Amino acid sequence: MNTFIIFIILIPIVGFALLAVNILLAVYKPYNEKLGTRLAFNAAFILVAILFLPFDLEISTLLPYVMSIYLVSNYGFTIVLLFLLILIIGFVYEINTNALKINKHNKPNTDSLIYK
Amino acid sequence: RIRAFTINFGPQAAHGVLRLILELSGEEIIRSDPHVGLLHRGTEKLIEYKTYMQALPYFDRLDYVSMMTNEQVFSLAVEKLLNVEVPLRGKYIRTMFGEITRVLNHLMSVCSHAMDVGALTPFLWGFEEREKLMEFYERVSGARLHAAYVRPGGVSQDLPAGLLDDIYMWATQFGDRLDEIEELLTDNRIWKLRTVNIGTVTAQDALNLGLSGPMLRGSGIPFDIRKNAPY
Amino acid sequence: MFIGTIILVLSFLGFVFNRRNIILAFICLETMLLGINLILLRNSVLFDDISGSLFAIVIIILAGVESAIGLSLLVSYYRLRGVINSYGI
Amino acid sequence: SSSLYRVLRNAWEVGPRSYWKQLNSIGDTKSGRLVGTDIYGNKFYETDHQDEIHLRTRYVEYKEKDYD
Amino acid sequence: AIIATAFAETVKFSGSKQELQKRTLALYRQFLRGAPTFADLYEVQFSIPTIRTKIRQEFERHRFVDDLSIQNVLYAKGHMEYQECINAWKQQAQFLKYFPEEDDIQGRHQPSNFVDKFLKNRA
Amino acid sequence: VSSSSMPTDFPLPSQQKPNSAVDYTLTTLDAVANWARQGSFWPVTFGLACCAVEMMHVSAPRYDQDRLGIIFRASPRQSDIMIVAGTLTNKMAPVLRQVYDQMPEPRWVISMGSCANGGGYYHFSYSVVRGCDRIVPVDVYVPGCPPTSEALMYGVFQLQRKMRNTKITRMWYRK
Amino acid sequence: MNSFENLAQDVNITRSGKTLIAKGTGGRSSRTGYTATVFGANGFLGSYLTAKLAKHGTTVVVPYREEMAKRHLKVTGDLGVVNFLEMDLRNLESIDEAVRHSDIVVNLIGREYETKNFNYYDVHVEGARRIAEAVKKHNIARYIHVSAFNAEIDSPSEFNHTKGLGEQVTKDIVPWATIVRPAPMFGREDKWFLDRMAFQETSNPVHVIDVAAALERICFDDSTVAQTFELYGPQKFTQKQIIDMVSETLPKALYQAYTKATQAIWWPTYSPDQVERQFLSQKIDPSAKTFNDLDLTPMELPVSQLENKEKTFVHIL
Amino acid sequence: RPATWEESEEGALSKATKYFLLAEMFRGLYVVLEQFFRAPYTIYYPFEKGPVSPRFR
Amino acid sequence: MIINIVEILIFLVCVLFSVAYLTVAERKTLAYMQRRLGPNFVGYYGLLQAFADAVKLLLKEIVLPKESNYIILVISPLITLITALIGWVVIPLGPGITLGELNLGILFSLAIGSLGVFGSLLSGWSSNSKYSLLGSIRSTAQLISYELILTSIFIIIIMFVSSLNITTIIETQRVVWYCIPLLPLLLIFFIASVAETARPPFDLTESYSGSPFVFFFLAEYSNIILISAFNGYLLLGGYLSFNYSYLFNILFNDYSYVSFLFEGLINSSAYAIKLVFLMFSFIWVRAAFPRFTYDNLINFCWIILLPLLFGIFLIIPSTLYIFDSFPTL
Amino acid sequence: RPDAEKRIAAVLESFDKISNPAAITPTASFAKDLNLDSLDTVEVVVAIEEEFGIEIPDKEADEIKSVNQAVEYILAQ
Amino acid sequence: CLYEGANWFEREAYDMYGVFFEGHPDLRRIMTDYGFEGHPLRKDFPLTGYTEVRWD
Amino acid sequence: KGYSVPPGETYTAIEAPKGEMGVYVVSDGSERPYKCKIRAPGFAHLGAFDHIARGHFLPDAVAIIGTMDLVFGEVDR
Ligand SMILES: CCCCCCCCCCCCCCCCCC(=O)OC[C@H](COP(=O)(O)OCCN)OC(=O)CCCCCCCCCCCCCCCCC
Ligand SMILES: NC(=O)C1=CN([C@@H]2O[C@H](COP(=O)(O)OP(=O)(O)OC[C@H]3O[C@@H](n4cnc5c(N)ncnc54)[C@H](OP(=O)(O)O)[C@@H]3O)[C@@H](O)[C@H]2O)C=CC1
Ligand code: SF4
Repeated sequence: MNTFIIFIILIPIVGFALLAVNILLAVYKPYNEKLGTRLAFNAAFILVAILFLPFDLEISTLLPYVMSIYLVSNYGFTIVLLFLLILIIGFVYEINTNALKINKHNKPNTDSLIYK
Repeated sequence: RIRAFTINFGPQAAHGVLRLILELSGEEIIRSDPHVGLLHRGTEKLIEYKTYMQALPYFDRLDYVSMMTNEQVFSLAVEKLLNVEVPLRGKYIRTMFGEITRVLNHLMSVCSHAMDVGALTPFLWGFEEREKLMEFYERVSGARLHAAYVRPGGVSQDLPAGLLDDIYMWATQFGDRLDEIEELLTDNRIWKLRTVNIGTVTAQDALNLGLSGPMLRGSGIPFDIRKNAPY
Repeated sequence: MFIGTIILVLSFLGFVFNRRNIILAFICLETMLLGINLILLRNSVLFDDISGSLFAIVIIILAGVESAIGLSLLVSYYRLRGVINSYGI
Repeated sequence: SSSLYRVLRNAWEVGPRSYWKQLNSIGDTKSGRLVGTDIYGNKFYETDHQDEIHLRTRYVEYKEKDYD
Repeated sequence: AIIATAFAETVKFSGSKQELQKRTLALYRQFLRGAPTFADLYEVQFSIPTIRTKIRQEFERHRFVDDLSIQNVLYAKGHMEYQECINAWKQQAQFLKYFPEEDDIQGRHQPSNFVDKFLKNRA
Repeated sequence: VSSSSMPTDFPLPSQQKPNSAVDYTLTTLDAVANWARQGSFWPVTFGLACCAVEMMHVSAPRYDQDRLGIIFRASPRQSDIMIVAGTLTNKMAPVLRQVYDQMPEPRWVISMGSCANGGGYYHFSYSVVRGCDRIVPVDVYVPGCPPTSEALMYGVFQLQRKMRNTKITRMWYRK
Repeated sequence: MNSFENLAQDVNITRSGKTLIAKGTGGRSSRTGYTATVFGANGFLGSYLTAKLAKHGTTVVVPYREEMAKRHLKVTGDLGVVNFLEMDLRNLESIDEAVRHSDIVVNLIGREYETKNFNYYDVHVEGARRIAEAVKKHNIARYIHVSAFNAEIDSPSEFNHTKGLGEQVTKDIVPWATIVRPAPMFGREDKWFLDRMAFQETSNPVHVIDVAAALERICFDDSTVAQTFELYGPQKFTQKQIIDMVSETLPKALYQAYTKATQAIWWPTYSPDQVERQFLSQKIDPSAKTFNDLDLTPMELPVSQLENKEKTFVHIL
Repeated sequence: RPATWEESEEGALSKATKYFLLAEMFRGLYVVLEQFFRAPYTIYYPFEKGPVSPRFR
Repeated sequence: MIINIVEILIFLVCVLFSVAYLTVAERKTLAYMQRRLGPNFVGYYGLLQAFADAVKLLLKEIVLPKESNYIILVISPLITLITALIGWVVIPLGPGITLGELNLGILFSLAIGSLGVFGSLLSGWSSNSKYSLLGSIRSTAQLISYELILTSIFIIIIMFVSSLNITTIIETQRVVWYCIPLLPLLLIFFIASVAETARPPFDLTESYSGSPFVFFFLAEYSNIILISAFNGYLLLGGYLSFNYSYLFNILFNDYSYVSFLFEGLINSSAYAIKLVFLMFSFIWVRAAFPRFTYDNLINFCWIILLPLLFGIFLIIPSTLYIFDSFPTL
Repeated sequence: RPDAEKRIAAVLESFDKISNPAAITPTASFAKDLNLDSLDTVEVVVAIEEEFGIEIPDKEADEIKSVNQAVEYILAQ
Repeated sequence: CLYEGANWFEREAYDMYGVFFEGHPDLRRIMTDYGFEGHPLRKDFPLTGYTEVRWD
Repeated sequence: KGYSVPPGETYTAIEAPKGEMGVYVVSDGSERPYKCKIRAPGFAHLGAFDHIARGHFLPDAVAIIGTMDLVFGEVDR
């Protein structure tokens, strides 16, 4: 009965109304010419969304700390410092390995012109 | 076997009527194949059944953003065959209208390149300078886009009465209208990163491919015709 | 306790009798972890303490990390075989 | 110009009757001189005002609501 | 353009009649292997043995040609045609150039005799 | 039923003026829908040569098109209309048809240029379609070999006038 | 090169007295000489009919109702061949004016459902009255009138009743009308057929390009005057049979109550006299002339190795 | 020969302030901000026509 | 119960009008940046043009392709419409003026903003073509990659307040805004906000008809004003302009409904002027810049911005530590 | 194998210029036994091998002249 | 063999004239219709050609 | 009729802003050219596309079209 839930139920009423208005209102009239295996992908594509999740789980692990920041003063501060640095080391692993690059397969072919 | 995925840059950033079959491995282009002929009309067969004066508009039809240069190359070929010499004023006037044609061409292509990369204000500023120049075309010839002005004997007709005082008034302000377009692209770091090691051609295979003009002079070779073999 | 028990049991039996594909097995694993969460957080509310909430916030993170690990494991399964069978691995 | 002062003083010079018809005809506000009219009936105007761009000095006010 | 297209062949001219016969039979095999992908690719009305009888008929047009150079130019045109058809570059409207006979009956009154050729003066 | 009740005199839709309250209602609703179809006006362009630059002068800041409501949705799935602005060769006539096929049903097309209606300069050529009249059913013809940005805009105004009297809702009233 | 296949000859005289010399070879840029008026050329039959008619250069006069649809028939003919002119069936001068210069004329005006302005009695027997009045008035050779199958007056079906009434009317007025009864009609994106779906009635479906071909083959020989033709496909079909062919290619009172509810809309709802026509089936006149009169026969309605080749390709680069 | 990093007149602090504070990006931003405050070129077509020379066709 | 439904349809009419006029505003200022007029064809000065476009696109033919889930393809517009609009509750137009005053408002605003990824990714599975998939892959990869640093900037800001309530943050910002100390964070948050909508500075995948188009269209600009609202409350002052106590002690004498009316006018005028300057800067950065390759984008987020953000994670609690300044609940 | 031989026969009767389908012996050579063309050599070979889903290199294909060589070949899979 | 920029040129000389270039990777037609029979730039080929296109 | 050109052949090249643009015209001696050929710069630029665009990403296949500046009146005629 608050003004919070009329919103939750009323935004769909907005949408249901408008796509009704078009489906009820516009021409359908389709045909064949109007209508209409698998590819390979590089490793960094799947890598960005797989390694996305362990950083996201860290960001919501900071979320209990920054609400409790006064109560654990000088002590939970250092525990969080150690937590953050332990994960910064895995991040410097990740950017030292050049993991998230897609790198181009053709060079200028650097190898020189020798003879005989 | 790295199997390649095939798409086209079909006709519908392709600048229109181009088809471009690319074969990809993820992100990379391992093979390219431009298909061409969707604009081909047989102008070269049609020139053979027209006289030279009637064959003159076939040339500003092709490369339709740089018209006076296309007229000029055919008129210079027929001049060389005819063994005649154009008067002095007729030379200077075709130097001048071959250079505002050069301004119009570089304007259109630099701003069209900036649009398909993603900068869209230079498109419109350059097209306003193109309106300022297409009026000079309509004063000089009759029509704005296709002018049959440069003819194999010379020039179609004389300038209108007060145009020389007008191209000056245009140039005085175009000098700064160009620096303005230069500022949001030349040292834009996004425009830089998008084109720094893209499209590199070595100077030795720029000759083997038969490349010329801004692509041959992009590679370090000092060659252009209006200095080397002047006319 | 009812909702967590039945999501865990139905999730378990949907995992066990999965013969149709592999990702039903992953999502039945995750819904099992959800049911364990439900049971524990109800017990934390009923006992008036945070310690079930502590184990629940830790097992949220462990469920996420296991999903990341195991889906990279599926990608490496798929590297050499460009197909995933319907009957299973 | 793109000013509000220009549309302001032109709306005051042309008057509200003529302002509503010029707003229902064009987007701009223009103050002309009535050089003459058409055999079809089309009033023409020339503007001498200082803050005008090239190719804005002359214009037509039509007669019909579908104009060509 | 140093890399070439997939179903390419470096155009090469044979000094022997029999090695060109070898290449011609290999080409016939390529065409008839590719008849089902032509039927799927161009969304055709009919079924695959009509593509196969047209390939055989387009080869029995040119069977009694003697001169080796004319058979070389014929083989090169045929391989270009195969490369266009297999790569899905030709469209259905030009794939069905080969079948003017099959799409429809063009109407009545087919002139056969001199007189029904004469009544419409060959139209 | 053996008695015919059809009137011996009833006006054609070009000659009929509204009289009843239902007629004024459908005329107002028709005016509203037509106003949306005009004030938003989205030009898919199939122009393949020179007239395309002359179209890009309708995007220029001297003769603006967005002040008319025109924008190039460069996909036929959302464009109201097509502009054949350039030649039509025999290699591209099914491609032009396939682009015309995909657009949604309230669709028009204007033919920009003289190469786009009746072949043009390239009329007697082996690889050319003698106007897109053979391929697509075209409503307005803009002539000019570079048909002046002036004239292309005028053809757009002529098409919007054709949109005035489309009568989508009066037609359902069997005028 | 091209050739006039619809014509027996070059020089054709019509029965009204007009001399017609056809010009050139066949095809788009030449002319046969006939002027034809196809009523309802917007229609599903009439599009194919004047596509086949304007293919050879017959001047086709089409009277249209709406102008937004008619645009798709401008493509079919040469520049100057198809001539659009507006028509209501009420204003009788539009009817006698569209047929004024025709030397052949075709009607196809027939509507599935009654609406606010037209029942079946004014579209089928009175519009045909007015068109045959005009052809009576104007001395037009070769009036062709298209009807439905099952077109008799003792029928309970108001559609079938008033279509038999319509041919009664056009035999009443013009004695020299050819009258043509086609079967159910299958074609591309037809209104109540293949796209409507993709039962113990039996009726023949005929392809519409061959009823249009057969109609035009009627149109030009005058062996065909004052004869009525029935145009039925090769083999007799059940509806459950047809739809299960379609299936592997890819109470009555409240059903009528449901169609009552759904007609009051702008989209083409099902007519109530249409379930009525479903129980009726194809009983054809034996004293008529079918497809083999005019020389055509109609078209009839009817894992382990790629895994191991996958084992040699590359999937992750 | 192209200059190394050590033979450059700019300090690392000076050079990377321009790096992290987007200097010439802001310069090119301010260009079009200047252009917001100037007069457009648009003429209103059926009410105002553009150029004519008598030679026009 | 008359009170809250009249309040919510007042809020709905305001925000769903203002997302429509944002479209008319972007066309006009993009035009004047490019030295041409915007639309003046459809209103007295060009207005109700978004109404003209919506009136016409609700008349447009919907095409459901051969390739497609039909149900998935038309309710991915609605799930992106609904969660692009649900986040409009928690923003305050004044102290305690939201459609729901819940004590965990940032957790809600952060959970709804993660629900907005699906209608990209899910609608790639609509019309299953091999290029209709990996473009959606690049889209969703960029989307998640930049909502990471979005969430990070949020949690950096909550280190100063230690409360997930939103109007508590704005009342906390009365002493100073949070952009004035943390101005690099305003730059980082602006560019992450531009990426999170996939605006055409940071667009790659651009480079239907009818209802699935207008739902995506409305969701795009509702996301524009919603992330602008997030910037307005946690980084700039939310509804805060100046003190305005002395002006009131001049004007008024006691609490009346006109005084609360005047105070609400001042507060939401400050909030709206922040939001309007922010939307102008979105269109202004759209006008001036080319776009990105996917590799420039991923290199930008994961290799440049995120290590700097780790440095910010270390530096800001440490200065809250050096001076004994920890925020209390 | 034995009704594999029946299958190879089974599609080799599915042609013409065959004036007795009972004349296909297990060493039937396509040219002299069956009166086949230069072209029907590689026609009916390609028809043999799409019956299985095998594919042939071409000196595996131009060598085949007879039914015995086909059913001696056929165990490449 | 010598010039990598030559082949497109050779290929155009193939389609307009029918002249062959032995030892050429991907000699086929360019800037003509795919099913086009004929070589256009040739004195026996007429100006307007042999065929035309319409929508059936 | 036109003027008559003396019999001969010429290749004349100037510098268009796209690059070197030439015309090779063969004069019969008649008043019609016996042969004309346009050497367009963009023809050689688009023929060179495969040589350069190997190993670039898909977005950088678009910035390289805008440096060879293909207007396509040049490339096909
Ligand atoms: C010494 C200084 C202080 C020291 C402390 C350390 C940092 C504190 C300050 C932090 C603030 C950081 C702001 C964001 C940093 C951006 C850094 C950057 O330039 O990215 C570089 C990156 C590519 O890097 P690279 O390949 O090396 O090439 C660079 C060319 N030299 O380039 C890219 O990938 C793309 C660059 C994108 C830039 C954003 C483009 C669009 C957004 C424009 C927003 C403009 C906002 C203006 C709004 C005005 C409102 C009134
Ligand atoms: N199952 C079938 O399809 C069968 C059809 N037939 C008959 O063939 C004829 C055409 O059939 P079909 O082509 O399939 O369907 P149609 O959609 O073509 O039938 C209606 C046609 O006639 C026009 N029409 C209807 N009423 C009027 C009217 N009052 N005034 C002017 N024009 C009108 C229509 O105009 P508009 O285009 O604007 O809508 C349309 O062109 C009909 O007579 C039908 O009874 C024969 C047996 C079965
Ligand atoms: S109509 Fe004229 S300007 Fe336009 S493309 Fe054709 S010839 Fe070129």
